Amino acid sequence: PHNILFTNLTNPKTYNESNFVSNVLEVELNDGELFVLACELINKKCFQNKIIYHKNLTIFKAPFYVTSKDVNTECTCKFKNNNYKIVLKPKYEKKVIHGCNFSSNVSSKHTFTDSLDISLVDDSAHISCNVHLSEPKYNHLVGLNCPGDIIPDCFFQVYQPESEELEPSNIVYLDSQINIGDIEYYEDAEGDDKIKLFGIVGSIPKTTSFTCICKKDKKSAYMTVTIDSA
Amino acid sequence: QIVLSQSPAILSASPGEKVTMTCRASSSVTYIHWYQQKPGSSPKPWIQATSSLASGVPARFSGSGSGTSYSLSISRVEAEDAATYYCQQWSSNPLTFGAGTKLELKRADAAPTVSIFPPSSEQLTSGGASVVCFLNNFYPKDINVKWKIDGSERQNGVLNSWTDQDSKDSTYSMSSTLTLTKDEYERHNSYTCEATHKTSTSPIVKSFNRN
Amino acid sequence: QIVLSQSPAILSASPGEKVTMTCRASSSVTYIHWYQQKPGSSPKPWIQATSSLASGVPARFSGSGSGTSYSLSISRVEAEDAATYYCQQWSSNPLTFGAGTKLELKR
Amino acid sequence: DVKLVESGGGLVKLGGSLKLSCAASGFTFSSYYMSWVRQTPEKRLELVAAINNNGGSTYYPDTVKGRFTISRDNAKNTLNLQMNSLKSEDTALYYCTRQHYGNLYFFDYWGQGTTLTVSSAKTTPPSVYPLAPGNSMVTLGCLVKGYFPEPVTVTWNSGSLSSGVHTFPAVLESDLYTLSSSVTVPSSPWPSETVTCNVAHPASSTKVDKKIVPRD
Amino acid sequence: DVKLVESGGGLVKLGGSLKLSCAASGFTFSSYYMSWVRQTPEKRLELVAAINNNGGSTYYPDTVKGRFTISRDNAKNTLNLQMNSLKSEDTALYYCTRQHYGNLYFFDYWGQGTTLTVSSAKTTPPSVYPLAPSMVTLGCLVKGYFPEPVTVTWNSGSLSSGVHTFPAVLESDLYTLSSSVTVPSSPWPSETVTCNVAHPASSTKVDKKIVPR
Ligand SMILES: *[C@@H]1O[C@H](CO)[C@@H](O)[C@H](O)[C@H]1NC(C)=O
Ligand SMILES: *[C@@H]1O[C@H](CO)[C@@H](O)[C@H](O)[C@H]1NC(C)=O
Repeated sequence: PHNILFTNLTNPKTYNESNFVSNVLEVELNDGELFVLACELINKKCFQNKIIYHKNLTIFKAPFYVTSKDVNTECTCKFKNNNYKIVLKPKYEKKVIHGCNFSSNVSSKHTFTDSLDISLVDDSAHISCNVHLSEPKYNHLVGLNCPGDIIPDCFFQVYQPESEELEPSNIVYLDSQINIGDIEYYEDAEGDDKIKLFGIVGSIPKTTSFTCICKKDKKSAYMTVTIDSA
Repeated sequence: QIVLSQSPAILSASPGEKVTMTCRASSSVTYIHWYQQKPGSSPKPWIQATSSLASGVPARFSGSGSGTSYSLSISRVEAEDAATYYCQQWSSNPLTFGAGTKLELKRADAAPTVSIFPPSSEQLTSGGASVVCFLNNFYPKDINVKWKIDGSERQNGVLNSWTDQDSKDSTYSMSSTLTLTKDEYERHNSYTCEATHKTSTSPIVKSFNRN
Repeated sequence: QIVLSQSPAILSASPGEKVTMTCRASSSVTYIHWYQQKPGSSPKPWIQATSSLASGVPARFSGSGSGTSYSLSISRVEAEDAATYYCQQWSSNPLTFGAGTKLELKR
Repeated sequence: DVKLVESGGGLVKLGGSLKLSCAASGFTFSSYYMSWVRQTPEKRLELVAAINNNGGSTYYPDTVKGRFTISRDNAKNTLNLQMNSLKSEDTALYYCTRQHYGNLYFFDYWGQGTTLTVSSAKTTPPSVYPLAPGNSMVTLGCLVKGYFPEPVTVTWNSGSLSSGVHTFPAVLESDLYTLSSSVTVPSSPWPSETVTCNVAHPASSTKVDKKIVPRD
Repeated sequence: DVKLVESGGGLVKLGGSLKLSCAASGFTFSSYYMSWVRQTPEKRLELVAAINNNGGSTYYPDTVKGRFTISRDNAKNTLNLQMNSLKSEDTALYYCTRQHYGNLYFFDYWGQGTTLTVSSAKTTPPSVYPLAPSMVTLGCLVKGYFPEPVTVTWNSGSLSSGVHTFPAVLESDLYTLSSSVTVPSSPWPSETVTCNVAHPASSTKVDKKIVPR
């Protein structure tokens, strides 16, 4: 027990009704942290993500990416005829996204390492945007901002890399492709622009690559990712 | 080799209906491409990567499926959708297509505009004599044709050709031609073209007499 | 009562254009019905329950909205779509209609 | 924009050999996978051969492996397919179509096709016969009979007469094709204006124009 | 097929009273909410009155509450609306339309409507005046009639192409309209062209042959 915030309000760092300020509990959940609360929830539902509601107890996992420092999931407890509020939000770090922004709007909430305005490319074309990652350990966000259709469902499904010989490339599940476990996924939408990404923490068994396709009207593009280790 | 089975072979539907065809693969495949082909033209890219729509393909079209079962769906069928649809795979060599699903669209029950033609005097001089009989813009597709030379049938020498469904008016058209030797043609007087169609209990006949 | 404002008053468009009209309600409303009226005939049910399409309404039509902002969209305008379109609410008495957006063509 | 033009098709006798070429225009030819795909008389699409963007690696399904040979000249924007030891089963319409790794190998552009006929029957020219009788509208016809082989093109008034025209598919009589094309115009131009069917048979290098006159 | 047939509309003088009836056919009348909805000259739609499936409870917006009275005879498949103390503002085309709780109170069926006119103006016959001076354009002025309608036809209906019959307008209290027909220079005045104006309210038929000035 080293990454648990326990708040005891019923009958491993244990907080109680003393850490509250005016019956409020602002909780900064580190990316590698867990929060287990023990109380009787007012409406038995909460968190205006991955949460587990079990009897008079609740557990919440910190999301890898946070868009606005104000976004937060709020629980209200009722112990001994008293109301206590717990605000939970992850530590605000403006992580960059290692991918290609194909969209043209510049007032986005997300920052991409590479970018390629698909609106400018020729019709009936297929231009590539490559993104590479080369670290021993990873703690990065890889995604894209496509103003139109995205192929396949990225990044839960991905497109195999190109074959030198005349062999077909298929759609695979990212978990199998990069061969790691707790891959976190995240989606977003700014008007018509779709923002699909995935997180990656830890090392990697074998240097592998994949592709995700973005089409808009008669124009098309594709982002090729490559991550390495060992 | 992966066998792609397309069912149904003929998909009959009335405008507005929510229809869906099925592409069943022998083994598992990771994606299915869809192409639309209308007579007189090559296949046209329709649905990309199982679900993505080609440019200009109307939103009513939709694709879905995985493994050995994929599909194409039209929410509100329009008259312009009548065509043959092919599904294509390439999860392993070789790339294989499907047999196709031809889209039949229901229409107003139309009687065929029949028209018979005696053999041209030019062909007669050459020693031949072919009688042509057109049956155009009818619905349903089910129809039958027989030739009654002076009352008696003459199935020997009869060639028949049918067009697929017209994408504009959803009707069908058929041509029949009984060929005969100049001598045999002269030995008879009455040349009839009988047609049996849902539009009538009695057959729509069209005969010409050599006076 | 609830005032239903339809904009634009006249929506002129060329065949194929993606067009959208807007039904802005004075207060919040939970649903908006859509009816199409062509001259010489009474209104016809067009879009049911904000987004559901009435029987025979082509797939190009689409309804979308909530609260005080609803809309009707045509993906590829066809010549037969030229008509006046009315939005209807009944989240509270009385049931009120809209002024009506008239779809005009261009040549 | 993008454009692919097959050429070189025709009638080849049993066991013969023939080279088909495809002209490409309007795109970066060197960046697209090219492929030859045929269509059988039973209306079935089959992949004949494929090639990669740089022309290095190629694939042929076992059905034609070793017999056919694809090739590409990126400097000339051309795709060629040398077919040898052709069998009757190879009779098909051959399309020239493209693919790209960046579009999940999607055939976004096909051609109009070039027609291959693998048979020992002799090339025979067509015999155009006019179809006219002797009252709001009138339906005229044009009988094409006894030719070999398809391709064949039937048009009316040099293409201007397009509406109300049904060109029925061809059928084998004994070992020659036969088809017909209908045209329906009002009764007003039947005695006044002229209507002509333009039948062309490239295999026999023959062009026929038959003006439809009333039966006299 | 479902069918709703309004009836009983006409001209009522200021403050008068009139009952409109609606015939229903082709469905279980007793299971649907019925409602009268009217369309103003401004082409706006307004709910006049509504009734429940069993005829028990009813609603009337404050604009007409107390004046009008909706009613239904489920045995006869009829819907009636007794309108009293009619004002000029009530001049509208009244539709008979239905709803169902099971379709989110959607107006899925409407009749063709019956036209109500609330005015004190006296019935006045029309005065047809000919309009006479390439495709020559001739006209037919219909002036000083009441009330609407008026049927303007050209050559007993045979002349249909190139005919614009403009809507009628209130001058002081009487209507006035015109119809424009455009024929080539060849058929006129060589062949005759006549506008046939009929006013059923005044029991009047006029046929004015258009001659050159
Ligand atoms: C947790 O709450 C219960 C309330 O009955 C109390 O008895 C217990 O000592 C608390 N434990 C901690 C570690 O705060
Ligand atoms: C992004 O820019 C486009 C410009 O066309 C605009 O329509 C859209 O509303 C913008 N998105 C946001 C979230 O402001």
